[PDB]
Amino acid sequence: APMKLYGAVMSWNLTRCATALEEAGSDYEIVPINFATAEHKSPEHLVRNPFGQVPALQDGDLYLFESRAICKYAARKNKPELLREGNLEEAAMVDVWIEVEANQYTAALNPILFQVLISPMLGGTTDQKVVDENLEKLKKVLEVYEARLTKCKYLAGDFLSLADLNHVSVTLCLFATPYASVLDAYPHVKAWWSGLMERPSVQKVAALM
Amino acid sequence: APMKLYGAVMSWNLTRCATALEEAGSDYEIVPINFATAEHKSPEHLVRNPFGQVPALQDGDLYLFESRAICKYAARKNKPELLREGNLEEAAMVDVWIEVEANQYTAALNPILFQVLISPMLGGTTDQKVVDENLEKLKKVLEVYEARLTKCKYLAGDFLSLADLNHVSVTLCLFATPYASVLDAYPHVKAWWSGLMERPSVQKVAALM
Repeated sequence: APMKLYGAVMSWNLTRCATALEEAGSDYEIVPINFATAEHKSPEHLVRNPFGQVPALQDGDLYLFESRAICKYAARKNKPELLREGNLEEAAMVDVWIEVEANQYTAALNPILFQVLISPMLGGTTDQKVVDENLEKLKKVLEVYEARLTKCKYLAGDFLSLADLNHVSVTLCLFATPYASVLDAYPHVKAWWSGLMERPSVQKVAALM
Repeated sequence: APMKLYGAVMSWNLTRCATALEEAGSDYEIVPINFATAEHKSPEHLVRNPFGQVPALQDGDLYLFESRAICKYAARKNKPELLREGNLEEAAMVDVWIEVEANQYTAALNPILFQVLISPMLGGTTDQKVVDENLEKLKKVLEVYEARLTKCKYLAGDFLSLADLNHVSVTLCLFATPYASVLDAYPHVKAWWSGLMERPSVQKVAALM
């Protein structure tokens, strides 16, 4: 009955899946994968993800991988309204913004979250060089989000969709560091992020970390 | 009035859309964008793509950007069979592989295409180091594609889907480098490519280049 989500809760890619599963109201549980013992590279795991990585989802005998693919499925199966399937124009927007998150927002955030967050916990120091330039890249993205959110309640339009939830796992991480002050320069992105932060699904996900 | 695909035929992100538009029998028209004139950063283009990039698609009054989203749109609008909409398990399978193209296949192929094809065109030289390194990363993906293609007729199952088509533009470019031979060690992957190559849709985009 419950779908098994494979991966350690410390990965923001698995929590991207947890966000959608929590919102669609899916029956699921997490199964941690230890990287220390190369568990992700075991034969049992390779039948779930041939590329040997997490996340991986199992629904009965159905195996899925790639966080964003796992996300569309949980909505597609439990809360399709998050995909606006049925309305062509609306569904097109959700896709447009699901791609922007991956190719724009997160792409600028990734270098940052590592320097400011992962690197130090592994015993390293933060490279300001990298942080500074990526903050510029992200800055230009937030200006667009700012205009977008001035005209629309949410990213895909006046409704919540997968485009929105897909941004929480990385943003929650950003919000745990002193760089959360970059959102203050964009009132609408800020308001938007607060609205999302109220949702129980988001609070649970934040709790998983 | 035909759809408008904005951008130069030269970019494979642009032609990725053409492949989808072609196969869906979409009535479209290519509208070049000259970067030399910062035309992509013109206020006119900024209405089509807030990020000032190509491709951008116009359908009457609808405006879409980000290639893989434009692709889903044309398929959903003119050929929903490519998405396998009505089958939860099949649609999920399509999504998984649409991500694999972007996150594994083209992730390894892009660096090589820039070095071998773009760099020299601009007036530079190919850095073999990055060609060999990414060539290694690619083989690891190919051996998994090989395994998949033995079990299934196509990537998402025994049916052609957008997942397959989305690999057209970049692979087409690979077949324009001395590296097109890598596929020879991967029989099912090679057969799969040859099967696709015989479609008029891929023959039309190849012509566009």
